[PDB]
This record gives sequence, C-alpha cells and structure tokens, in this order.
Amino acid sequence: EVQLVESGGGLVQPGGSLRLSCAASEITVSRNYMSWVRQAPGKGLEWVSVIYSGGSTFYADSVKGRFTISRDNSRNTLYLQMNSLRADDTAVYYCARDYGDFYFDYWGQGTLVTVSSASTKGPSVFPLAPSSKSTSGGTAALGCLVKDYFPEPVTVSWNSGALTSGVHTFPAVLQSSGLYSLSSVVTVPSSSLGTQTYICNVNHKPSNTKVDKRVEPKSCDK
Amino acid sequence: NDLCFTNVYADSFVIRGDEVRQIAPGQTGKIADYNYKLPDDFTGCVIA
Amino acid sequence: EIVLTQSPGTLSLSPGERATLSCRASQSISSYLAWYQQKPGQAPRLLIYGASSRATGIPDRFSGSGSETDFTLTISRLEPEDFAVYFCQQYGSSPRTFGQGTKLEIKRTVAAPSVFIFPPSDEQLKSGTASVVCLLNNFYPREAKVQWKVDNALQSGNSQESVTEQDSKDSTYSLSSTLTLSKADYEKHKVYACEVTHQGLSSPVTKSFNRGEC
Repeated sequence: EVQLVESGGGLVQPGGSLRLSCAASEITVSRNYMSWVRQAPGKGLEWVSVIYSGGSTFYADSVKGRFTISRDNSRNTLYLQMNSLRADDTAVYYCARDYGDFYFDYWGQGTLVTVSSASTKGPSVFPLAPSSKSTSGGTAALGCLVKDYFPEPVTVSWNSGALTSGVHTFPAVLQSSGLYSLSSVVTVPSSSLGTQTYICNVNHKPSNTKVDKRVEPKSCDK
Repeated sequence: NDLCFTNVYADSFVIRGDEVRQIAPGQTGKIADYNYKLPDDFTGCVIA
Repeated sequence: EIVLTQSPGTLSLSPGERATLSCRASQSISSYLAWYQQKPGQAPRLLIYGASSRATGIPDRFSGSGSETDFTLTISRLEPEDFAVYFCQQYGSSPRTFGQGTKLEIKRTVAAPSVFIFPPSDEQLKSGTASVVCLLNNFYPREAKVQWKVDNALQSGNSQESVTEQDSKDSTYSLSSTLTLSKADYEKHKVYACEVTHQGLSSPVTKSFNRGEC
C-alpha cells in the first residue's frame, strides 16, 4: 500500500554538506504531515524536524538555522539538505508521516548518515580451518574473520544470497584502531566437507570492494 | 482611556495555555497556521 | 525539555504470558504518550494511539495504560512475532521527545553454548599481530559469560565482543569474541585458553590449545 522509499545519506568529513530525499508510494506527500528523525545506536531515536500540511516548518533547537527541509509536490517526494554536519551525529535517519498530533504511522527503510575525518577502507579476510572436534557429528561449523575496514556495514554472502540457511554472522564491532570488524559462521554436513566447493563473498559498500575467499578443510598439523 | 478608534473587534475562543504563545504577530503554529492569523503590524491587545 | 524513562532495563519472559512495560516522564502530562515497536534492523512501527487507543493493523493482545506521570504498556498472550525492542515518545508538547527503549525476549529453555577456539591465520601472524578467536553458538541465556586465559593467567580484558539478537528458529544466541596481542607478546606465553560460564552447564567449561600446535 502506502510506502516511503528513501536514498542518500552516507559519510562525509566534518564540516561537509549532505542532501537526502525520500519518495512515497501512494500518499501524495502534498496533503500530509512529513517528518524526519534519526537513530544513533545505544542512544535511541531523536526528533529532527517536520513539515505541516500548510507548508510551514519547525526544527529542534540544536539545529536551528542548520537543518533544512523542502518538498516537491509534483513527485510526492520529500527533500532534506544538511550542512555543517558535526561529530557524533552519525546515525540512521527516517522519513515519517502522522495523523493527529504527530503519530508517526508509516515509516521508510531508514538511511544511514555518517561523519568522521577518517576515510573509507576495505575489509580483510582471514579464514578459520575447522577442527576435528567441530566436525564431530552430521554437520560441522566453519567460519572466517573480517576486520580492518571502515565505514560499516559490510555484507557477507554466498551465491549472492541463495542459501539463507545455516549461517550465523555476528554483529559488527568498532575498534580502538578506528576501523570496524565482524565475523560469520556457516554450517555444512561433515561429509560434504571434502567435495562441495566453499566460496564466501564479502561486500563493503562505501569502499565498493567485493571480497571472495575460499573455505577449505586444511589441517592443524602442518 | 484617552484615544478614539473607528471600530473595535473582540474575538474570543477557547484554547490551551501551551498554544497561548501562538497568539502574537508573525508567529507560526497549528492554531496560528490553521485557526487564527494575525497581521505583521497588528495593533491591539491580547488577553487570556 | 521533558525526559522519559522506560522500565525495566530488559524484558525476559516466555510466550503466551502477559507483558508489562512501564514508563515515566519528567513533567506530568495527560494522555500525551505513545508506543513504537522495532524488530532490529527494520522500520519502527507505531503501536498505540494515545494511552489506550490501538491502531487498526495491530491485534488485540496489546493494551496501553497512562496517568499523570506514570505510564505502562501491557500485552497478553506473548508470541514469537513479538520479540523486539519497545520505545516511548511524547505526542504532547515541549517540543516532542522520546524514551530510552526496552527489549522483549521470548523464553523457551536453557541451552549451553557450543564452544570452539580457532588459532590465528598465517596472514595475521605474517602481519606482526596475533589474535585468538573463541566462538559460542546456540545458547540461552544471552547472559553467557566468556573469559580468556593465557598460561592459566586471566586476560579477559583484551577483547571487544558483540552478540547477535535472538534466533527466531532456535530461541538461542551466539557470541563472537577475539583475543588479540602483538606477535612478541603472543610468543611470550605458551598456552592459550578461554573460559565460558553458562547456566545450562553444571560448571563453566574451558577449552585450550598450545601455541606450538600451530
């Protein structure tokens, strides 16, 4: 039915500028209250601003004269520009509609926004050779390491998402080194360990770097 | 007590105290932007 | 600016029972709060109109309760689809604010971790930095405690850890931890071990390996 589709966001060094946009599937935008909010991890949501049906606007105190909002009634699309992006504002931002006094009813898919002086760095992959204990049973648990990348997130896949089963990928972590890391594990039968060909795909969007590493039984006595 | 005016219009309505601040020239808000609008050079008094 | 407090810190309960989510604000209002749901990594969804009006797309199991300053959320007959975090926002005036969130967990039964430790790869050792990886799988409680031991000396403070959300299919969790040191420091000691303490085990289980084992 009614859907909001956004885009944009991303990482720019402190002092930069960034414009965002979002389009609506069925709600015209023109005759509706539209708002922007952002979510920082471990800190929660936060109000940013909103537009009234009369075309008027208002914003939070902390961003007055800094954060801008606009619309294009012709295309049922919402436009937001941000300038003077500062520290700790890196987050995911959302577009939202109300009825009554700001009841955010329908929501988009959310857009990440990132700010840091650091630049983009692709990930590094280190496979883990399975142990004899790990293969004890019908199936075995095999995995690999991903680290020294920035900025998050990174996509890990097999056959471009065909399997979707037996895969455990762990949440990302930010290092004191200023880079990110994560880990993933896949489960396969202990018999196919020697025959089926294992390939892991690592995808890091802001570096546009796609990494492929094999996963082979190898050995510990070597 | 010492002025003459052509006409005086007395408007009344029932709002909440939060929106009382919206009754002022050049302000914006739900009451301001959908219910009651004031001129930029408004001359008069506001009582609530 | 009016600040909210969601309570309790976390919610851990089995399905089919009743849920109770309490919230408090700095300054007293009258029916000017609401609820927002979010399954992790998704779009937050609007729950409850005002204190007790329910949206049309939301089944009857939910119920909200409000007061001047105390406000509580109630859901009955908990189901797997309900595992998520829960948020409070003010539809009053300030201008508007929000709350700190609370997570709901669906409980079935206790399961001990699957623990396997993996040595550093050749590329890591070539780069001058060595790390040790311990993996815990398919466990409940989430409150699984993991510690590192080197030459039987505790070194649990050289790690950064993250744990996945609830597994919908197995009602369990998996953890990722890494113990990393310089190559010279990694060569200083001889045996590396990791200690795991969990409720499903009669005692903590420890796995270990020697550096000379490659």
